[PDB]
Amino acid sequence: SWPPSEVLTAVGLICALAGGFAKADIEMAGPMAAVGLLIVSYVVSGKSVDMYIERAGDITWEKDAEVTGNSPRLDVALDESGDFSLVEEDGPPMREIILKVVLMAICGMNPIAIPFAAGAWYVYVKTGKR
Repeated sequence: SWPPSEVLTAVGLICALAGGFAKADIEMAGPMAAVGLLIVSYVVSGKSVDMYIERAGDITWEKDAEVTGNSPRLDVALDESGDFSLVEEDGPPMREIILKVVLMAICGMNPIAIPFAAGAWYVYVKTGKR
């Protein structure tokens, strides 16, 4: 149950992780920069496939196809019916979810790596995956 759409979610998260290393973990990094990396890793990890699988295990959302006992899916899409497949229609606003991903991070720790990851995160969410 892992359509090619996985690549879009992979690249997004990977790009964020790459940004996480910006002026960090380079043997010249400060403690703060190291934290910057860890912050990015944390936020990215929360959106990993593994975490999505765990989410599916505890799925409660009636609108989410996974609730029917289907294998975890990434391929968010809008159907002809108007139904948003694998989207929490009854969940928090997408805007708040997108912001949350970024807001969880602290730019003060690494004014480079963090906002770089934020860029990648803004791209990631374009998949519609929450």
